[PDB]
Amino acid sequence: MAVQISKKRKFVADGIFKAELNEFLTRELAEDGYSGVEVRVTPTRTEIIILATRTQN
Amino acid sequence: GHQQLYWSHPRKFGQGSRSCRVCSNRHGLIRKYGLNMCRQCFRQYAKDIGFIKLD
Amino acid sequence: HRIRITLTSRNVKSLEKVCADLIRGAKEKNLKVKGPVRMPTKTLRITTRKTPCGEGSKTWDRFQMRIHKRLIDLHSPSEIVKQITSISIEPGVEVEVTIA
Amino acid sequence: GVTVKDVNQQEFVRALAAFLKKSGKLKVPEWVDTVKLAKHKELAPYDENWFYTRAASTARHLYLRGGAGVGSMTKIYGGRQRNGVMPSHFSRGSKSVARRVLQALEGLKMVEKDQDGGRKLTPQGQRDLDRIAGQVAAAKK
Amino acid sequence: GRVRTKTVKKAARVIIEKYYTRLGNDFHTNKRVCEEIAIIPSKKLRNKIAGYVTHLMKRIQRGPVR
Amino acid sequence: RDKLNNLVLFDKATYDKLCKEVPNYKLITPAVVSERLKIRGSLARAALQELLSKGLIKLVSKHRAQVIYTRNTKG
Amino acid sequence: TPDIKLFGKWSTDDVQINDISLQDYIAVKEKYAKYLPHSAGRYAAKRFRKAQCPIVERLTNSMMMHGRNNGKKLMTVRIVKHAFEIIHLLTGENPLQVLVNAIINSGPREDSTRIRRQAVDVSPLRRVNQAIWLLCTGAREAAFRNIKTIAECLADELINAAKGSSNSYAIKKKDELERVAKSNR
Amino acid sequence: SLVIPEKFQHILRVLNTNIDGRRKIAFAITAIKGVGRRYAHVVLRKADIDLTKRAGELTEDEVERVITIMQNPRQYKIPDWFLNRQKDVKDGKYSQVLANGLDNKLREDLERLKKIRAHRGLRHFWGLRVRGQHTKTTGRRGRT
Amino acid sequence: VRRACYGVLRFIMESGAKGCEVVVSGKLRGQRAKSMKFVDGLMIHSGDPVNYYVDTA
Amino acid sequence: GPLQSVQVFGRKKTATAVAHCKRGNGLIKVNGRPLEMIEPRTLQYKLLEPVLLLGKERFAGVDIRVRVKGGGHVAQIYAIRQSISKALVAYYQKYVDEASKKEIKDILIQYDRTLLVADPRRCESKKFGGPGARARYQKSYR
RNA sequence: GUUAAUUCCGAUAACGAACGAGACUCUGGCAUGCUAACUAGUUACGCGACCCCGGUCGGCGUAACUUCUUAGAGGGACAAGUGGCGUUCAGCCACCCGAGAUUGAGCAAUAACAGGUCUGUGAUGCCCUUAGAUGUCCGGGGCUGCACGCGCGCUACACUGACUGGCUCAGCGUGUGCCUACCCUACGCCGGCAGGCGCGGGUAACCCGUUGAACCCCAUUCGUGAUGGGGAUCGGGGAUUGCAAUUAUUCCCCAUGAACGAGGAAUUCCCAGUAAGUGCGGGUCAUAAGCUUGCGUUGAUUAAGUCCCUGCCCUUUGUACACA
Ligand SMILES: [Mg+2]
Ligand SMILES: [Mg+2]
Ligand SMILES: [Mg+2]
Ligand SMILES: [Mg+2]
Ligand SMILES: [Mg+2]
Ligand SMILES: [Mg+2]
Ligand SMILES: [Mg+2]
Ligand SMILES: [Mg+2]
Ligand SMILES: [Mg+2]
Ligand SMILES: [Mg+2]
Ligand SMILES: [Mg+2]
Ligand SMILES: [Mg+2]
Repeated sequence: MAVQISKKRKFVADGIFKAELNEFLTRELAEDGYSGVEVRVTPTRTEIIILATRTQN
Repeated sequence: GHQQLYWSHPRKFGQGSRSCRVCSNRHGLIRKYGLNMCRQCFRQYAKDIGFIKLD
Repeated sequence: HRIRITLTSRNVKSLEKVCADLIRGAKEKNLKVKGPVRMPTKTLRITTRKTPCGEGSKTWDRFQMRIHKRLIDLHSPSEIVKQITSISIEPGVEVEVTIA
Repeated sequence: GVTVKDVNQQEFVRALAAFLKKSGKLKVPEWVDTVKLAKHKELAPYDENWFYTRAASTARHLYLRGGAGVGSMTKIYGGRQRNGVMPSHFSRGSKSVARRVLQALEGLKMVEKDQDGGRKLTPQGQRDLDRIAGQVAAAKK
Repeated sequence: GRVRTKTVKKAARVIIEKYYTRLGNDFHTNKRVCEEIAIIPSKKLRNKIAGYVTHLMKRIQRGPVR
Repeated sequence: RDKLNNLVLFDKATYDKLCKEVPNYKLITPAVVSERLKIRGSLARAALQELLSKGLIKLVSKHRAQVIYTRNTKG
Repeated sequence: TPDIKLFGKWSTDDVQINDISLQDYIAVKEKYAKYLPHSAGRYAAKRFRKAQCPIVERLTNSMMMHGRNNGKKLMTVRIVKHAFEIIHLLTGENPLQVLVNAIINSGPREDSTRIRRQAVDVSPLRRVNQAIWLLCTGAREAAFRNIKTIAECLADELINAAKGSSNSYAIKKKDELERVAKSNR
Repeated sequence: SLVIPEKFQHILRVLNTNIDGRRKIAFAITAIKGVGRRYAHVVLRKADIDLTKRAGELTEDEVERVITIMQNPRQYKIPDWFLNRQKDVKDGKYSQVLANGLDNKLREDLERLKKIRAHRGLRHFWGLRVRGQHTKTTGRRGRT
Repeated sequence: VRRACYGVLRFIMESGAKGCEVVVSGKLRGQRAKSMKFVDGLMIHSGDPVNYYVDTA
Repeated sequence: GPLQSVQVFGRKKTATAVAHCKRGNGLIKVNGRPLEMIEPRTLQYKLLEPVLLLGKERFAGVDIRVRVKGGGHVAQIYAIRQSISKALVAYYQKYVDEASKKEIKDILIQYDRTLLVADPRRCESKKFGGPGARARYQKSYR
């Protein structure tokens, strides 16, 4: 990457990414039955599965 | 004018320039490894980040 | 020909499973492979106060984050390395493929 | 024969200081007699020819390991910085004094600047160091 | 104090009650026997159970156990 | 209350006493010589070095903290 | 010298321990004498492993005290070595024998304690410990604020303790404790 | 040399301040105000002096030479950074001042601060810590 | 509060749990802070198994 | 002909010293210099202890080269002290009979266990609320 | 009876259980054995340099291997073997083999304090204010003020020391940023120093860096004198950071040279790599460690016990206490 961040900051940034993700979806999907997230970071694609109860909602 | 006095104080340094990324307060900031967040919210979200009290 | 896979992970046994799976893939696809070279691990240490305010006994936390980095050198063209790294990856391990 | 590592170093640096006294063409700076050798030292040295003794020590350090520039010289000649009412710490030595030592040893060929930075020691200096090592060996025998 | 707890002692009594023929006097033999027959998660608990098995087998060779 | 007024250099009588009685002492060390003769410790060290230069005392073990001298050989 | 051991230049043998009460607790003869009083450690692990520590090592360990000198064992090995030199050049005997006689003479045979104080006779290991503490304290008190060095003071205190001429601080405190215990019994 | 020589001065007198002849020269000069250990070693090094001698064996024309070197630092090749009056306010001369003009220029600097009525001069007139110290907990033995 | 905690506890025991602990803290039946606690089943507190054998909310 | 290379490590608290024995003459050197100049010189007879206990006949046929890193001065001295003795014991176990190895092991053990068995004592971690591992800060009442 | 333990043995109107302790996780050590390695090396060779066949090289390059390097699976220690004590049960002590025959921390039950935090929160009820604002922005000051007392710490009171040279050894670590404007620095010149000027390296086992750290070791100077101990106070000057240093931000040079001569009643912390001495990293940091948190070096005295004081945990007893 052109910015060339270190792995020390990169894993910390991924942790803060997961934390802000979990907090935002906890605030937003609270009435719909939120239960968690699971993010698979592949090259050029980012799969990010909401794990929730009421899928229709 | 007001545009030349509203935000003309230099904010290039100090603990008043940086803040938490949760509380946006200016005390007890963890700037180490680019956390840039207070120690209370660090204790709150250390399990979500990956920090764990092994020893 | 000399392509370098760098595997960085927080969990230990998942990273061991990933590097062993890459070893088994190189053994099945019949190429000269080096052993999984371990780097010295990094222990990210944070020491904060337990109390949100300042009024209490002087107790201190020890938040640890251990990160691990293995590397595997391959003697193979690029398409073989892409076919190996495309299959069977799990979220705990980050893969960096260097051509040179 | 023998090397300098079989030789006791404490009299060896004084023997090479006497050798530099015998030679006498290192082209010493003008400010030798009055300067203090570090920011953490307090006084001037008791010895009047400390420059030759430290050039001897520089010669044997560059014999043991090369590529040592001015920062490594301040690292080997650092010490305690007695801060008075505050606790003491490590302090590096003066840069310019070891710089003039390296300029003297580049003036008369005992060291030579090496690629990728630093000073290495020339075979002429290695010859002189092993001859005076044999001299201190014959003196202690 | 090197005092064995109830999770060691009752499990060791069940092991000796079910597998008296397999177990023996030697610690490094009946330790591996208890490892085979019993699902023990940790080596330290496994060593405690095997040691109390050896001690109860010494009690059995000395006399009757209640 | 008490003050030690030790001699910085030799008197004639003190120099004769150091030439007479000090090479007869079993302990020849500059602290003991300074205590017995009311002289400086540095003056005692220079005196024992010049007694080494003359050749009346025998060195046992020298050190940066304490030098040790004794008498000449008996036989 | 593979068979017999030399403590520096000093012989292991010809060290006669006079008191048979202090025979096992003085570890100086034929097994425990080494080349240097420095060692690795482990003597403070068990209770009576301290008795198997050699007495010159125990003096070396008890000498380093009072803040500025804690953890300078090479330095007090130098002190004990030059002190043994001064002991030989004054007395003309074995410095090890002089130190053993100093321990025997400086060790108090009784003390008093709260069971009003009642007097009781002390353990021989406690007596060795008290003697090593008292002669070191007297040597340090003689060396503090003085031209006379620590090696000269420790040599003079060991020689005065082996003589028993009541000029040593250790002998004086031993007589004081013995007199107080003779009184309150 | 080791015995007491002739004309042995027990106390030298230089610039209305006594000098202990028992003390070594580089430290016996330090009894004079305005000169310390560093500047004393600089003066004895710039002069041709064996510094192992005591302060009573050395000769009177040579101590006159020492007096001239101490009074004239620039003319005997001493740089400007060994001086205590670098870039003076009144005359602007790099100079070393000894043991009476030191106190004279000190009280003249206090008089200059009194004349300009600065906060620094006010704290000197009050008798308090002027370099920015915390007087809440310290400085009690001077004031009662 | 009581009926809601009973319903949540009965629902999770019907779903099947090793044990549970429902603590509702705050102000109840007045101004004084009263904290209710509903515990049944096998519930561990100490040690490394509390990291990955219980779920805490 | 055959290279009799024996590489044996020795450990103190932090200092690690690897001795290397071969077939050769009776010379022993540590970091490219012999044992006579390793400061501090008060522990010189400590360095001479295996030679003084075993004689020059055992060390006459063995040359020892030691590479050292880590620790402090006394740590490196006791590390090379343990390492050259363990290297000689391993060399005499591998290339000559086991009886002389057992006798030399008895001579070393009857002097000191430190020559063969390393000390497992290492630095205890410092805890919060104190300047050291066990010691605490000064508690202030009132 | 036993245990660090409501830990077990055994009695038994109790039986069956549960949390806690234990068990668990990490750390420390032992595995000349398995896996590994051009971001660690080893030893052999080929050269190069020097000394009189041999010795040194962190000088270069490559040949097998992992002992030193790092990290993975395993293993190893369990009162297992012996001698005694003990209902011959639970257990206790010593010894042989042995790297260990109590390494250290984390987690930590029920019940409660009207303990601290609204000044961590876009966690928040109620009250107050809400345009001449208790909202927000800017300039200056203050948070540092000094007759006084207390607390945590640093410097020391020196000769077991100070100064000046020489030798010689570490591990935790961290390091160029979303906003963010601020990194670690090798090497070459200028200057005594603080520092400045240019080429490079490093997103890190690559570069700083073999982290040439102190204490310590060796050799001079000092000579018991408030001394070359101690550096508080204060004057003059020179640099860096920042828009801005005055109430001296810090650092460097010269000079000035106070009390303090081992500290009363009182009291803190600790027993093995421990206390103490000693230095190095992270946090606060633009400039920045007398604090705190980790790490490394040197490294002991005394103790393997007791309820005497301070307290704590069981059983019995008494109570006119139950905000006890
Ligand atoms: Mg240094
Ligand atoms: Mg003294
Ligand atoms: Mg539990
Ligand atoms: Mg537990
Ligand atoms: Mg309250
Ligand atoms: Mg303002
Ligand atoms: Mg404040
Ligand atoms: Mg007070
Ligand atoms: Mg001083
Ligand atoms: Mg003074
Ligand atoms: Mg603070
Ligand atoms: Mg009654």
